[PDB]
Amino acid sequence: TLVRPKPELLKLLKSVGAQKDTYTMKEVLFYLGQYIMTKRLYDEKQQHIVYCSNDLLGDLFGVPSFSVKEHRKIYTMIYRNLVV
Amino acid sequence: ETLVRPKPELLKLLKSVGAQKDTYTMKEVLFYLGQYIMTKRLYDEKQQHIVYCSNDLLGDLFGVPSFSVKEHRKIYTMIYRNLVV
Ligand SMILES: Cc1c(Cl)ccc2c(/C=C3\NC(=O)N(Cc4ccc(F)c(F)c4)C3=O)c[nH]c12
Ligand SMILES: Cc1c(Cl)ccc2c(/C=C3\NC(=O)N(Cc4ccc(F)c(F)c4)C3=O)c[nH]c12
Repeated sequence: TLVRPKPELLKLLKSVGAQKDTYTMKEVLFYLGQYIMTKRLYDEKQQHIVYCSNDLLGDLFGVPSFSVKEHRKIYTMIYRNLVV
Repeated sequence: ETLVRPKPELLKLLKSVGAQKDTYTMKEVLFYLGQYIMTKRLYDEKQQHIVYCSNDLLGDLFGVPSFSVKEHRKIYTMIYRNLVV
């Protein structure tokens, strides 16, 4: 069930080492983790919350923060980057 | 920088999530622990700092069921038992 990240996103994934154009969600989210892990964008105290104003990622979601817990919306933000 | 020398145990593991050197810093090994814990999803969905290694090569090499990434000193203890240095 593969996909394609609008120019920006794709340069995001590829910052953390994708090399394709086509990804299942489950496969893409993996790469997001990379971006958030290598970039300590999670909060250290609230360890499920992510913190993005300042970051490229911030833009892509138009939030400056969010929590991975809630899927209902974590997808939204990602569609909004897929040529989907 | 200050490299450190890991046991035969550990090392296997790192090697599973990429790593190469038979020589690594602190900030280097927590890097791969980091990756392992991530890929083999071992933290808790609700409790994100808490990490269940019950069952897994990691826990059998930290000798524990679980543990908090909060306790700072405390992760250090465990880390050591896996260093021939
Ligand atoms: C939300 C979210 C996403 Cl999406 C992706 C990654 C994380 C995440 C990652 C880490 N938290 C942390 O403390 N470390 C350091 C670390 C490494 C090895 C250890 F063994 C260890 F105890 C501690 C991490 O790598 C915390 N929240 C996240
Ligand atoms: C302590 C610790 C260590 Cl050591 C290693 C990994 C983690 C970690 C990993 C994740 N937390 C999370 O919620 N996801 C799913 C996820 C991924 C990308 C997204 F963009 C996203 F919105 C949701 C994760 O992959 C959370 N704490 C950790």
